[PDB]
Amino acid sequence: SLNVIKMKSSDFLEKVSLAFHRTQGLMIMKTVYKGPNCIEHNEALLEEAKMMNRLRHSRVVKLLGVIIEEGKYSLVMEYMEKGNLMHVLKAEMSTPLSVKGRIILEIIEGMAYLHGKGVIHKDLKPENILVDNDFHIKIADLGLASFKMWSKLNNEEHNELGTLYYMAPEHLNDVNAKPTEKSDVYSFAVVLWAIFANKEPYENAIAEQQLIMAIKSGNRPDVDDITEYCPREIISLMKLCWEANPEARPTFPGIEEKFRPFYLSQLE
Amino acid sequence: SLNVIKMKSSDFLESAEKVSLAFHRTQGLMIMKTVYKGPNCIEHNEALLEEAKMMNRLRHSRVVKLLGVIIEEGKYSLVMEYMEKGNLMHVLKAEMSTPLSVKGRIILEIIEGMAYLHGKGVIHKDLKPENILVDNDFHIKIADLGLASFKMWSKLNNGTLYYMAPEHLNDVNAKPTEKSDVYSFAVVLWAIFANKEPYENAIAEQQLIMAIKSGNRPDVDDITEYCPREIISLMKLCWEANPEARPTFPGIEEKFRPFYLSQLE
Ligand SMILES: CC(C)(C)C(=O)N1C[C@@H]2C[C@H]1c1ccccc1O2
Ligand SMILES: CC(C)(C)C(=O)N1C[C@@H]2C[C@H]1c1ccccc1O2
Repeated sequence: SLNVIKMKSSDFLEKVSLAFHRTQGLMIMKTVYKGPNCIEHNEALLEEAKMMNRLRHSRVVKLLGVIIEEGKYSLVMEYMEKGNLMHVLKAEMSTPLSVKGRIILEIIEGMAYLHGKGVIHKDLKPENILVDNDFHIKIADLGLASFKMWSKLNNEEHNELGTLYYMAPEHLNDVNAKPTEKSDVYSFAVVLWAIFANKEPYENAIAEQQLIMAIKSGNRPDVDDITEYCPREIISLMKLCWEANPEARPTFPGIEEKFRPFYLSQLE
Repeated sequence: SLNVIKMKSSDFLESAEKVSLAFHRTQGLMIMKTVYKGPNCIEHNEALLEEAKMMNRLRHSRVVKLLGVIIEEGKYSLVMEYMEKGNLMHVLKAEMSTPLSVKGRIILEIIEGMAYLHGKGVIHKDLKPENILVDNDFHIKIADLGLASFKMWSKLNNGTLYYMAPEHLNDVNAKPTEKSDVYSFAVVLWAIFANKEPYENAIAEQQLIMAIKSGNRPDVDDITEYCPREIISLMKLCWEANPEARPTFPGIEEKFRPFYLSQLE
């Protein structure tokens, strides 16, 4: 029941790709490695897929299974029709405030679950917030930031196969700094901004070193760039969550206790 | 935040009605369940505080939050959040009939809440409509008002068998499981659509007890309003005699959530 479903390539009728399972239906296959086989790390890879399978929550992307074969390594996850959050925000159909409120709440719920399971995301951004046809979201880890062996497998010498806007300032120009829960909270602040801006931040930045050094100095996404009606409470929340000092930023349970009654009274 | 807030009676401005409504000076409207009042007796306080610490761990939108605890000379109280519309049965028996879309959401919220508690190693043991509180916007939270999970407060404090699984009827020594709560959820499912307590409110006599043990269940034909086929199958599945036949709440949620979205809302 709770075990990892080991899948085979032969289960699929027919590198992130859409894939149809013979009984079970339409799925998404992220093929991590294709090349010469090495069975030495298969035990560790499978154990990481077991860890992936344990993280079950309505706002977290479920691993439906894993293909571990001679030379091919793939993760199989559920289909999300509308794609990532930024694709939805940049679309010609404008997403209403009530849905945006629910999205934010769902992101908080999902991040609160993961932190409760001892999982720091390290790489929360609109690209990792997938959206289904009914505008409900699920948090993903598409670049395998939380999963060392699959991440090493992806960047392997024989394998025949990022955005700094949401990264907390403590991690900009500092590879040694160990990510915390508050690292993801910073990212959530900029995602909050993006949701109401309907765009990526820092458009007026001319160079990368300019931007990096500006963010480290205290510079943040422009609140005056928000053309839509964003509430005062949400502007306070993002301002709180993007504080320079990580101790000043709240926890996701902290965010949820404030935001949920606001969503109920105002947004829905 | 994160630790049990030891509160004082002096933090409350008044306490209008032992469950009573109470206003905190800095934190607004709350509910005070005063468990014991009278002569003070230490040698439970260490254990009582530790149990209140266990209560404090359980944070979830569909679970009643313990906002704090009063442990004073003679007075012992649990302080929890206010749910305006009262328990689920009060809402179901009200003159305004609750629509199917809200009932679907209630069921989903009950599942979410129960799934959280099982995930935290907490068997309820006493799930029923009296322990399902309802806010002004018809969202629910699961409660443990009889203190079934908290032995010392329950002993400090000191009868519906309609939601109790047959394995517990006439076997008080039997250790509860997750499937015990799933049985209870089945009868709650029945109650939600029946709009009443099951078995014609008959006294929980040996005839009834032994009938339930033998296979007897709440009458599905007593549901006069429209209940979907899926929900009738679910309650029938969840009240199976054999606990191994009954699903898990995660099992229920995986099937029920898409059903709620397509059909019920
Ligand atoms: C399959 C894939 C790696 C893409 C994923 O997104 N997840 C697997 C589990 C659950 C979900 C997930 C999200 C975020 C962090 C870890 C994590 O781990
Ligand atoms: C305060 C009171 C005892 C009435 C309660 O309902 N709960 C405290 C925690 C959270 C919530 C709760 C619900 C169900 C089981 C345990 C439990 O424990």
